Amino acid sequence: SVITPGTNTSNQVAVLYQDVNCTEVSNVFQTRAGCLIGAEHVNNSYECDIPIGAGICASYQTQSIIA
Amino acid sequence: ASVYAWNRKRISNCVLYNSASFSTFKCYGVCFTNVYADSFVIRGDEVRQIAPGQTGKIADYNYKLPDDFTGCVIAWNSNNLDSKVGGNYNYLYRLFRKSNLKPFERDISTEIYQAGSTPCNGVEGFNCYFPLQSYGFQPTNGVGYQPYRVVVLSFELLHAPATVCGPKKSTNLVKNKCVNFNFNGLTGTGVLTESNKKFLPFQQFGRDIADTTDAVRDPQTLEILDITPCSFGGV
Amino acid sequence: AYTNSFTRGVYYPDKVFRSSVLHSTQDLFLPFFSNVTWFHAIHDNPVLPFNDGVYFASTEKSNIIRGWIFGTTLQSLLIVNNATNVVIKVCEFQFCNDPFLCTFEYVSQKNLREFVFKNIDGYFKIYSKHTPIDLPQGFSALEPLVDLPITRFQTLLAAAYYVGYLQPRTFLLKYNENGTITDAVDCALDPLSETKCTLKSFTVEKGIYQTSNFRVQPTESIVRFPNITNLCPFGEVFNATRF
Amino acid sequence: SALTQPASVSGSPGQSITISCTGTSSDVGGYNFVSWYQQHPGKAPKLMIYDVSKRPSGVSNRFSGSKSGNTASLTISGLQAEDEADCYCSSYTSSSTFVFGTGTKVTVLG
Amino acid sequence: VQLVQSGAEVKKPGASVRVSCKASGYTFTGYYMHWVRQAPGQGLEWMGWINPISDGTNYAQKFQGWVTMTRDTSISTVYMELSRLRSDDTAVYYCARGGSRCSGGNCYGWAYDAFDIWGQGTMITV
Ligand SMILES: *[C@@H]1O[C@H](CO)[C@@H](O[C@@H]2O[C@H](CO)[C@@H](O[C@@H]3O[C@H](CO)[C@@H](O)[C@H](O[C@H]4O[C@H](CO)[C@@H](O)[C@H](O)[C@@H]4O[C@@H]4O[C@H](CO)[C@@H](O)[C@H](O)[C@H]4NC(C)=O)[C@@H]3O)[C@H](O)[C@H]2NC(C)=O)[C@H](O)[C@H]1NC(C)=O
Ligand SMILES: *[C@@H]1O[C@H](CO)[C@@H](O)[C@H](O)[C@H]1NC(C)=O
Ligand SMILES: *[C@@H]1O[C@H](CO)[C@@H](O)[C@H](O)[C@H]1NC(C)=O
Ligand SMILES: *[C@@H]1O[C@H](CO)[C@@H](O)[C@H](O)[C@H]1NC(C)=O
Ligand SMILES: *[C@@H]1O[C@H](CO)[C@@H](O)[C@H](O)[C@H]1NC(C)=O
Ligand SMILES: *[C@@H]1O[C@H](CO)[C@@H](O)[C@H](O)[C@H]1NC(C)=O
Repeated sequence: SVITPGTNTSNQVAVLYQDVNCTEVSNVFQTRAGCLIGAEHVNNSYECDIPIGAGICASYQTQSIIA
Repeated sequence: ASVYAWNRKRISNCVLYNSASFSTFKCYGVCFTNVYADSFVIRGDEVRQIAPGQTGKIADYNYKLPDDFTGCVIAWNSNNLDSKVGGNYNYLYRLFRKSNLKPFERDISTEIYQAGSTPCNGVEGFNCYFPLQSYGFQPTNGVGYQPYRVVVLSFELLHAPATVCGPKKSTNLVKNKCVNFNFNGLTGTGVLTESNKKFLPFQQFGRDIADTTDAVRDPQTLEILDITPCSFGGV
Repeated sequence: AYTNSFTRGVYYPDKVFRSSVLHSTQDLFLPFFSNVTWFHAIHDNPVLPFNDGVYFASTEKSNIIRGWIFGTTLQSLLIVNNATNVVIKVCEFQFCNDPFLCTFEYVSQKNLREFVFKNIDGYFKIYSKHTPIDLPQGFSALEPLVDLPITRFQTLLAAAYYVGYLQPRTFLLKYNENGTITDAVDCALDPLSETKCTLKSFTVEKGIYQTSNFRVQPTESIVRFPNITNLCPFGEVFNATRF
Repeated sequence: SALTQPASVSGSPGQSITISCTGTSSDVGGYNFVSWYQQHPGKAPKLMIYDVSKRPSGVSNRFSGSKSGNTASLTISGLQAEDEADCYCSSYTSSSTFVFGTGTKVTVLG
Repeated sequence: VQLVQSGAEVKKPGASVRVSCKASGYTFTGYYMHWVRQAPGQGLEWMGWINPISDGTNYAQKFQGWVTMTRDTSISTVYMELSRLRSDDTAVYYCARGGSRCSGGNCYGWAYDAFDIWGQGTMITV
C-alpha cells in the first residue's frame, strides 16, 4: 500500500507492506504496524493529514512526505 | 508434404465443401477473410495424432497443432495416386528429437540422435540413433497403412485486412435508417449516419467505450460513417 | 557506446479506433527509461543480435543512412530504400554495406527519424515517425504502422545513431479527442506509476490506496519422494503369456 | 583383428563341443552384442547367435550359444554328423565397428 | 526374399572396379546395409555400411580411402567401387544387411535376411 501528496503535487511516494516485517523484499522504518519506506518518521506529533494506522498518521512537510 | 518437412501455403483475397467427393473432414465451421494452410500424405492409422490435444511421435517430433487453434482439415485416401509397388520411401517423418515441438515448429536437421551419454559424433550405433523414418507405403497396405492425402487450414481472424473466400457478394448502400449489414470482416444490423471524424486508417473501425462498434472504413471509399443502435427505448 | 533512454516507445497495432478513450493495454512496450545505445559513427558500426523486439533512431541528415538488413527464425528478409523501386526481399547474403552501390519479395514507395519493428506471430509489423531535433526526452504520439506476413540485424550507408529493444509491460493511454493516444503512463516503471495505472486516472488526490498483492517467491524446490526403487514386476504382469 | 579360436574341434555325435569365441573386454566383454556363424564351405554362412546366446527364429535345434566376459562360449549342443562343414564368429565393436573370428574347422568321430 | 549382385568384374591388376547389389521383398530401405568379403580358406571381412534412409555410413578404417560405397532409391539398388587396388587384391566380395536396431516392421528382420550373393574381383586370361 502507498501514500501520496497527490499526483499533481509531487513525484515523491511512500509505501507500506501491510503489517509486513522488513528483512524481506532509502528511508526505512518500523511501527508495530509493518514495514514502511519513503515516508519520514517524525518525532514531533501532528494532527492527522493521512491515516497510517495504530495511532500513526502521515502528511507532507519538512517539503516532502512525513510520518 | 512429408509432415516433418511440412510446407505452408498463404492465401488471401479470393468452397469445395459444396461437394463431398473427398472423404474426410475435421472442422469447426461450415465466409471469412484469409488463412494459413498445410498439407500432407499420411498412413491412415497415424491421423489419430492429428487433432488438438493429441499424443505420439507426430505431436512430439513432426508437427504440432495448437491446442487452441481454429481452422479445419480435410483428408482423403490417396492410395490411387500413391500406394505403388516397392517404393514410396520418399515420404519421410521424424521419429526422435532432443525435444518436443511447439505449435507449427519444424526441424529438418538430420544429425544422428545420440541417446544418453554417448558422444555419437555423427555416426549411428547402439544408443546412437538416426532421427528419421519413412513409410515406404505400398499396394498391399491395409487401410491403416494406406496413404490418405490431407490438407490443413487455419484462419487469420483479424478483420481490418481485406480478403475473402471464393463465394461472397455485396450490395448497394444507403446513408440512413436501420439496416442489416455485412462486410467480409464485419456484419450485423444498425442505423447508420455520417461521421464527425476520420480514423487512423489502420484502424478498420471505431468502437464505443462499451466496445460495441461505432464506425467502419466502408470499402465504397474506406469511408467513415457513424451509427446509432437502431432507435429503441422503453414504453 | 551507451546512453540513457526515455518516452515515445509506443505504437498502434490495433484495428479498433477509439475516441478520447484513455484505454490501457498490456502488450509488448519499451521499458522507457535510462538505458539505450547511442553511438558515434566509427571505422566500426557492427551488427548485433535481435532481442525481444527492436527499437531505433538515427540522424544522418544527408539521408546518409541507407538502412538495415535482418536475420530471422534463429530465409529472412532485407529491404533497401530509395526515391524509387523501394523493395523488400529475402535472399542469402552476397553483399557489403558500402555507399556507392532468393524466395520472396515485396515492393512499395538536426534531422532525425525513428523506427521500431517486430514479428507478429504470423504477420510482421513496422512503425515509424520522424522529426528534426539529442534523445527523445519529451513525449509525443508515435508509431503509425506498416505490417508484413511473418534473429539478427545489420545495416548499410560524422553521423549519429541510437539502438534499443522492447519488453512485455503494461500502460495506460491518454488522448487527444481525435482518438489519438496523445499521452501514456506506464504501469511497470514505478510503484507510483503502478499506483496511477492501477487506479486508471492520470491524477489522484493526496491519500492512501491499496497498491497490489505481493508474494515472497519461493527460494527453490524440493521433492522428498520415497526412499526405495525396487522394480515392480510388470514384466511378469504382462508377460506370463498364458494369460 | 587378432580375435581367434581353434581349428578342427571335433567329436562323435551328441558330445557337444564348445567354442570359446574369444577376444577382449573392449569387444566381446566390451559389448552385449556378440554373434556366431557356421557352414558347409562355399555356401553363404549360417548364423546361429546374434547376441551372446539369443538364437534367431528357426535356430533352435542342437544349438547352445553363450558368452561370458571376453569369451563367446557357444556349445554346439551335441554333434549329429551334420557337418561337411566349418564354424565361425563375430561381434559388434567400439566406435560402432564390427569384428570377426578365425573360425574353426569341425570333424565328427565314431 | 530377393537379393542379387554383380559377379566377376575382372581386371588386370592395379586398377578400380565397380559393384552393384540389389535387394527387395524386404522393404529394401529398412536398415543400414553392410559390405563383406572372404577368400577360399581365408576369413571374412566387414568393411562398412550405408544407411538407405540417409547417406550415413560406417567403415572399417583399414578400408577408407580406397573403398567407395553408394546406394540408390530409384531402382532399390546399392553399389560399391573398389579402387586402384594393390596388385593381387583378389577374392570374393558381398553385401549384407544387419546392424543394431529394430526400425519397426519385422522387429528383427536383420543380417541373414540379406547376407547373400557373391562376385569375384579378379584378373584372368582367356
Ligand atoms: C513382456 O515381454 C516382452 C518381450 O521381452 C517385453 O518386450 C520389451 O519391450 C520393451 C519396450 O517397452 C523393450 O524396451 C527397449 O527396447 C529397445 C529396443 O529393443 C532397447 O533399446 C531398450 O534397451 C534397454 O533394455 C534392454 C533390455 O530390454 C537392455 O539390454 C539395454 O541395454 C537397454 O537398457 C540399458 O541397460 C543399461 C544397464 O543397466 C543402462 O545403463 C542403460 O541406461 C539402459 N538403457 C535403456 C535405454 O534402457 C529396451 O530394451 C524391450 O527391449 C523388450 N524386451 C526385450 C527382452 O527386448 C515386454 O515389455 C514385456 N512386458 C512388460 C510389461 O515389460
Ligand atoms: C497542484 O499542486 C500544487 C501544489 O501541490 C498546487 O499549487 C496546484 O494548485 C495544484 N494544481 C491544481 C490544478 O490545483
Ligand atoms: C521482524 O524482523 C526482525 C529482523 O528483520 C526480527 O528481529 C523481528 O523479530 C521481526 N518481527 C517479529 C514480530 O518477529
Ligand atoms: C526520536 O526519539 C527517540 C526517543 O526519544 C530518539 O532515540 C531519537 O533519536 C529521536 N529522533 C529524532 C529525529 O528526534
Ligand atoms: C542502465 O541501467 C543500469 C542499471 O541501473 C545502470 O547501471 C546503467 O548506468 C544504465 N545505463 C546507462 C547508459 O546509464
Ligand atoms: C483533431 O485534429 C485536427 C487536425 O489535426 C485538429 O484541428 C483538431 O483540433 C483536433 N482535435 C482534437 C480534439 O484533438
